[PDB]
Amino acid sequence: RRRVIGQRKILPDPKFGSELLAKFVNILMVDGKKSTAESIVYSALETLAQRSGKSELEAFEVALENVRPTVEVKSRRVGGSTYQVPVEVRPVRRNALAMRWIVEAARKRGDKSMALRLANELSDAAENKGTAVKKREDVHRMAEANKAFA
Amino acid sequence: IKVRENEPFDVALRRFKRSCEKAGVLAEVRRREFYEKPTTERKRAKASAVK
Amino acid sequence: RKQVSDGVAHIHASFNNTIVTITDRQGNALGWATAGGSGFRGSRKSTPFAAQVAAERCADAVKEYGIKNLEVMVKGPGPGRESTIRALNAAGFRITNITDVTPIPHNGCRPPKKRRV
RNA sequence: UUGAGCCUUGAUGUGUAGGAUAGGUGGGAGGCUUUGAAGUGUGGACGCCAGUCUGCAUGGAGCCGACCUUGAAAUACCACC
RNA sequence: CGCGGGGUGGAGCAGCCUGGUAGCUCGUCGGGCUCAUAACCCGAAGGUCGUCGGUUCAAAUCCGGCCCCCGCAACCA
RNA sequence: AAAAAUGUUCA
RNA sequence: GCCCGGAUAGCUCAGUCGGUAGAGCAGGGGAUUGAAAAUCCCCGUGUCCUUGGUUCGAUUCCGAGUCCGGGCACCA
RNA sequence: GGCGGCCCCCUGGACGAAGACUGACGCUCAGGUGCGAAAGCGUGGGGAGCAAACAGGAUUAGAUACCCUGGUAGUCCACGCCGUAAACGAUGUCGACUUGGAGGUUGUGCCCUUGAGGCGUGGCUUCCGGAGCUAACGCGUUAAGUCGACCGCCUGGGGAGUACGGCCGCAAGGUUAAAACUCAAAUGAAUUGACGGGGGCCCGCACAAGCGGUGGAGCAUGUGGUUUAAUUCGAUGCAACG
Repeated sequence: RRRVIGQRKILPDPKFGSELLAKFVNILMVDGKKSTAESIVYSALETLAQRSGKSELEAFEVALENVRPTVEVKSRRVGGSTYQVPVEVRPVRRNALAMRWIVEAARKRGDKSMALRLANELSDAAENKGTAVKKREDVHRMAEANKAFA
Repeated sequence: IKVRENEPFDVALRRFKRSCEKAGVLAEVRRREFYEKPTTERKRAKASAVK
Repeated sequence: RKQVSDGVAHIHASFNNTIVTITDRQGNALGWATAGGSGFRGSRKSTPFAAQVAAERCADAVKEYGIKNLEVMVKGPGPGRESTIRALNAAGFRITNITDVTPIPHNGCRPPKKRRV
């Protein structure tokens, strides 16, 4: 526009010490409310803990920062001729976007509870059952093979 | 035009070929002719030298 | 096999295609490629990007003689002009050209009347 | 210049597994054929590129097949397809 | 008259050689877009299949009965 | 620099 | 009536000296969507016509059977 | 009007420079005569590319088009004809005069030539602009300024540069050139606003980027239509329809 517009910073999850975990409650926000959201977060977190005595946090991180978005098509003027310009994506916004997606992917896997979903779902890191693998085959398919420029 | 150079570079930046020299295209005498208004541009450039 | 060692490089960078051709010191055809064979749509087949890929597809076949040097002869306006160069340099082959041949006429025949649009 | 029928002299031989030189049957199992040392190292061959195939120098000293490995059998080697 | 072609949603046309199932294109119809509308956009409906009966489990469909319609000829002296 | 009409009479 | 060639996924067609039955296309399903599309993906279905035998797998090497197509006898 | 490679041959004009000569011998000009871009037409050749025409493909509702693929005559050459153009400086010709400024081009006189140069003076030619002229836009010493001589044409629009006829033309047509009837304007220039698929320039949930809705269903409620003795009345794109 003419100003970069954001808003206030949300607080890191205070009983596991982690901002990512708190931004994923927000993703699951139900009735407008964080409360009934945090339950299920924590329920499925434990599911993952049982199968994974080590960090079960690096099966979110790997999966989604393998996926590196880059494509859209715009246009701008250059030397008095406009040209249809392809535009790259900046590495920060790649991150920001990617964290959301996996957790968005739940409530459609046709289970009973968000337990059985987010548990079985999140555990994978590169063999995903979540939207992360399913966007790979479109992002790199497109790019630099049907994209004439950076 | 000839804008050749040796090594991996052999052309000149489009931008500086828009400065105190100009270059962007080169197919004048290989595309269709016109005569009335291509010569007026230069006359308007006599009003580019008015100050 | 034939131990070419300097392969004359034809390219015609047409707005509708980009051809790459490794020709002899006699100018005889050996190997070739285009973006259209590399395969995209039908109109991604000239783009600068498409033109880098194409120079490299070509390059792979004729390795078995061994080439090490180039005589780049650019030809035709139309894009992927320097997209091909970078592929070439980056491929075991070296610029030794100093002046290209493009054909430009003193002018005979009439070009089309073309689109009023 | 160049096809096709034979030979003669050369080259791969992948049935379940075995990476392949287990086409398939019979012959067939320890030390000289004066060459078989092996290895080191030069050259050519192959997606059997692993494996072997195949040139020459030192070595006339002695290879090494039960391979590796799988399998029901195991690969030396001589008919031979 | 006689040979031969055809009567199908409303229209222009398929399915009828070969008996079970009515489709296609067009309009019509509702609702949009638009300031309003063509254009455009989306979703419906709609045929005793020209009639009168014949055989059958089965008839727009096959064969006959009329009714126009349309077409090819109406032979030489 | 990505196709595209049309507006009954009267202050 | 013989002599050749053929029969593979919905469609259309490969192709193994005997490790395994695959492609291209249309369709559907998805990222899709100038409405709708056109652009981009992903598979799927098998005596590989029916019989058998070789066999540790064979359209995969092959007799036969049935069905089909070229070429030839063109036969009261 | 118009006229681009190179060389040759044949041939015109223009301009400046010094003198030398002629002795008003001159200027313009109805009619008339010659020249005329391009297309066309007639005769005869030639055929590369382009391309009327023409044939397909595409877009669109429709596409005798814009778009794409081809493509014939024609364009080219030799000969002849027809004679028009927004044939434009939209400015008749000739002559004489009237501020200036900068550029451009081309002759020629001169200056320690003492410079690559410095200063004159002629011919032609753009750009600027003064007075003045102009309705304004502007034009402005190469005038639309200020004068003269001579010609052409004009006298509201439509009807109409059509008809009729003559003339010219091979034709196509050209040239000359009306009238009946019909209208209250037609016309030029400039001014303001609005709008432009006009340009430049800048923002907003305008969009993008996100999230949650609606259209589906049932029910609540308004509204229209329809119906009824009445369904009282008004609201109507945003800017009427709990």
